[PDB]
Amino acid sequence: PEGLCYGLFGDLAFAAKESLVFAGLASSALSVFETGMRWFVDTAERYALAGRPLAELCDHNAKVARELGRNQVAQTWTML
Amino acid sequence: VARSIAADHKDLIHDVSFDFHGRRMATCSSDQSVKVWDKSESGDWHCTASWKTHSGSVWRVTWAHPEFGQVLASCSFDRTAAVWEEIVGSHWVKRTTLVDSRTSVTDVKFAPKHMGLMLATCSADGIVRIYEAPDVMNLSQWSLQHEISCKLSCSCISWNPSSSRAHSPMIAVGSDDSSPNAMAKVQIFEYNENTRKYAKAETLMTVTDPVHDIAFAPNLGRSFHILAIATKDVRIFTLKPVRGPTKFEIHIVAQFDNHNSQVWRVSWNITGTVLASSGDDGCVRLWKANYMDNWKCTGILK
Amino acid sequence: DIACLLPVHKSLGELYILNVNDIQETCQKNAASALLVGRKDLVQVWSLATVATDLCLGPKSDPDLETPWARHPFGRQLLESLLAHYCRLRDVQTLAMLCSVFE
Repeated sequence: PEGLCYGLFGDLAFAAKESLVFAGLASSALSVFETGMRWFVDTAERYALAGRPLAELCDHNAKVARELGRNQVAQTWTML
Repeated sequence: VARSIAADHKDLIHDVSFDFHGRRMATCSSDQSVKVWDKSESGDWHCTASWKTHSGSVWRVTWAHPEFGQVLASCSFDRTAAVWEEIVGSHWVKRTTLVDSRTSVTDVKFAPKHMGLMLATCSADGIVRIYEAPDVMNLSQWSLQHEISCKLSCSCISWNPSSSRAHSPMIAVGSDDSSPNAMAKVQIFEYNENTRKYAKAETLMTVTDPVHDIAFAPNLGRSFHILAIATKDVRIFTLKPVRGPTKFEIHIVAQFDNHNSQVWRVSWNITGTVLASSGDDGCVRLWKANYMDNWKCTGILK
Repeated sequence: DIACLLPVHKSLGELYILNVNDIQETCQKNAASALLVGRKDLVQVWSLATVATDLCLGPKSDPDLETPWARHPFGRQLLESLLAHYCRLRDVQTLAMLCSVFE
């Protein structure tokens, strides 16, 4: 009686019989639970991958990771 | 939060499937129709198309990769299946019909990109079939390549989305018969390049209650496989390759009974770290694992 | 005065500082001292120590919130490798300070 699917942006869809939520068992209710991957797109848009020496690249990447709240990544870049 | 969409279906909704880009949605009903919803900037979903498909109840509907266009598939209960394409625009037209089945068709699921444009359909006679399209710009020609017999009434199928060259294609099949005897209900198949035939790999002898849904987990760099099984409880398995059919180390890492009822459907997320389950109570639970490899619940939704 | 033949040195012993309250300072100053005396591997090790012990990597009190820095491969494993390296030259000097700062 039920169907479920997961979306790209964290969205979730769910439908179920009316009873589980002439006769009242001939319909169903469709719901979308709007529940993040913004830490992916934003860091992908700002990364320095080539064109500068390694020292400047690592510093830029470390600052980019820092300004988002991920500290272990920043320490990893600095250690590299 | 919790939105609400009036589907305007004359009967029960049986399946919901998102698209590859996460902007459209397709639903199937027992009123023998399939609807497509598209979202806008305002965030509302509008029914763009609605058309009759088959003569009986429609069970499942799935999507296809956007590289081959905008193509759908639908297993229904008239012992057939259909492939609809709507690059023709702005309606949907039928490009083929798979008639070779002899009993009720339960599930249809596509295959990953790297193996072409393939279709796998399962039937209620224990027979699963694999199709193919030779020329991708002619969706009116399909061939029946392989054919398997499972000796059990199939209820759900699932592929393996791994994209590495060191993993052979696989497909898992579940049963739903409720005989008094105690036999295995989930069987795993593998494809061998030399023989060019699918052969049985392993079986899950610890599963005896009926299985209702099966789903793998997207790999994204892992070296082993994760499988989810829907039963009276929720079970998760781990298959690790070892150094003919390949042998694996089978382990069980979850047996959760929080629903206190039958579990109907399961699903994973894009990365493969959260799972969703549905029970008879009408509640959805999400699960996630810590660094202990211990799975702890995260949220109850209603 | 056979002193150059032994791993330990007197001048480094006099110049080193150890302060509990502040950790970054007692590593940057030691790095400067190591550069001053003439040894470079100590400079690299002290720089790694500066980076790897900051207060930003403070462990949380719950195990379902984050993966602790200890199991990141630049954590416990790096310390173990450095300890194994310096246990071969029998440089007890560097061993004492390393095993104390990380405490």
